[PDB]
Amino acid sequence: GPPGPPGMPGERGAAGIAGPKGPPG
Amino acid sequence: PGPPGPPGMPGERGAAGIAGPKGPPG
Amino acid sequence: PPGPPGMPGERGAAGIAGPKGPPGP
Amino acid sequence: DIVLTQSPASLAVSLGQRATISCRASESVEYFGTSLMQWYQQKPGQPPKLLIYAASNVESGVPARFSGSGSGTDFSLNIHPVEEDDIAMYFCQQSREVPYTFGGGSKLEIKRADAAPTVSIFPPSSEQLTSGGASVVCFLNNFYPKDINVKWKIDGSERQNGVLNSWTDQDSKDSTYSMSSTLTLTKDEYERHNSYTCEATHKTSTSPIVKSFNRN
Amino acid sequence: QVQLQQSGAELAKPGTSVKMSCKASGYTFISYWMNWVKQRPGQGLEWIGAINPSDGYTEYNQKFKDKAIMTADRSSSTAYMQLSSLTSEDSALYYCARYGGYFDYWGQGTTLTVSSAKTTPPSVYPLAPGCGDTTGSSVTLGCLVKGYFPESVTVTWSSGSLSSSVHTFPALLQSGLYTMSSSVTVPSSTWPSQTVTCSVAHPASSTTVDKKLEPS
Repeated sequence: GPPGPPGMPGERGAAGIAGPKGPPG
Repeated sequence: PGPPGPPGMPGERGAAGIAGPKGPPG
Repeated sequence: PPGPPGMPGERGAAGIAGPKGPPGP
Repeated sequence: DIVLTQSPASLAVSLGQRATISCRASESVEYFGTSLMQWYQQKPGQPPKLLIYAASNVESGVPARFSGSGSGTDFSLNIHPVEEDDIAMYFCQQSREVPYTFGGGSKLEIKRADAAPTVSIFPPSSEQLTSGGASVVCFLNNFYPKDINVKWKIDGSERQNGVLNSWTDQDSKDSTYSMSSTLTLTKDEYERHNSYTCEATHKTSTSPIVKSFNRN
Repeated sequence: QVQLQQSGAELAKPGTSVKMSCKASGYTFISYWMNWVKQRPGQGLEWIGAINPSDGYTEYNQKFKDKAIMTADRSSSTAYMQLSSLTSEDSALYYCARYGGYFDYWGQGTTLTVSSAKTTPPSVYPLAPGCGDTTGSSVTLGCLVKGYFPESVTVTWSSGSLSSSVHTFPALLQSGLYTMSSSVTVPSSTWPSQTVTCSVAHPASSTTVDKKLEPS
């Protein structure tokens, strides 16, 4: 028989680290 | 039977990290 | 018949790093 | 950075009782809907272990005995009921502002019944003397509570320094505290004098505990 | 399972460089930002920086920007960290830890010690009870490890025969060299008819020393 279908899409990756504090007014 | 199908496409890239909180006072 | 489905795709890259905050008042 | 501040420093509770620790933040750490504080456990010789993330939620595989609540700038960690496994340092940290910052720590010790400590005194070994140093160890084992003061006395007369002391800490099995205390002389100095004694003041004994050994 | 195999411990002369490893396994390497933390014993946890490995991009705490240089190899599924111009303060214990909103998985930590002080095997000195002494149901023995560097040292009694009734006191720093001690308690009947020996391993200096405890 022919080969199977392609596998499902990969999981989404981890969220990035948070940024640093905003400069002064 | 036949061999298995190929590997699936790679996944969505992770969400962007949050912005930092408000700065010191003007 | 057909072979089984291939493994799931590779996981997404870690998200981009967080940006600087808003300015204060 | 953001400054997190933990209270209390160290705390003692009896197994089955409730233990509460509070983390307080210089600026509140809430992004939109929800706060971003996590609680970590760390045991001697080991990396930290995650317990709580986002204050309310509990990491999969952590017993229910660990409930953590907070909101806003002020958070707390609670354990009910305390167990022998749970002797540790506990840390709070936030994932809200880089650079990410951790608490200062809070030691968790078990409360148990006061126990007197067995004491043992040792002369310096002959081997060491050949080397030309002489030191006098005194061991103090299986006591509670922690607070204890050791006092060294040569020929009836006190010596304050040259002394080093080391403590053990409560353990998954032993809840008592043991203490070593070396007193380190030079050979010649050791030789001149004769009688040596370590003295021990502890809750359990009104009268200070003593072991002495006459040279020869 | 997810695992963070950290590299071996390290000693370096101040002003030299040092490179460290953290082989990651059990999850997609790319998908999670990897971080580095610094722990100095008896002080809190200090965030050094983090590196996303999918691109090599990096973000440092202000403090460590000149010191710390984070790297990653996608083939190796390994993260690296490099510390340069080492200065004692740098001497400490360094964890690599994975981040997915929080530091869920940690390595075991590489341990750095920075000093001029050169590697020294330990003098081991037995602690047989006092020449003049009163026996009880229990007899406490010990032996004293002195003048060794660098720090990792371990003691096993009667060839590992006794785990319980054994007290190991943490090392101290005495005139730029380390010093530790160990206590063991058997019954009065047992010693000295039986043999009690402390074996002391200081794998740093490629040296083990075995001491049979004798009475007088």
